[PDB]
Amino acid sequence: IADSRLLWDYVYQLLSDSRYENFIRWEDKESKIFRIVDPNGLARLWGNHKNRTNMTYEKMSRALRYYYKLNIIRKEPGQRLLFRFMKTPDEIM
DNA sequence: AAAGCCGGATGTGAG
DNA sequence: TCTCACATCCGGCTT
Repeated sequence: IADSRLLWDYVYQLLSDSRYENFIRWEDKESKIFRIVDPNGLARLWGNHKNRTNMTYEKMSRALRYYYKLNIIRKEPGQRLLFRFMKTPDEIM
């Protein structure tokens, strides 16, 4: 968690700690489908994790959208705040 | 309406 | 350096 520096890694570690389920949680752990339960809250954690000021979900969602073309994380269509990891942490590296 | 999601255009700071 | 990995902003589309 603390050693993490990329957004996909930080999101993955929060999804591994049950103390953060009210921010972000698995909906299908095997398929690596997760839901962002608190968009504004998760953005606050991401900004604090990067020692940054004024991090918002609008800006953080843009970073997730860059993962679309890179085949790292894809958004489940038609659903709200439902995303899917396309690669394991090893496949991304 | 108004908020959620999209990708373009550019900035930025670390490596 | 350029590249990388977002960060910042925004108009257009969608819900």
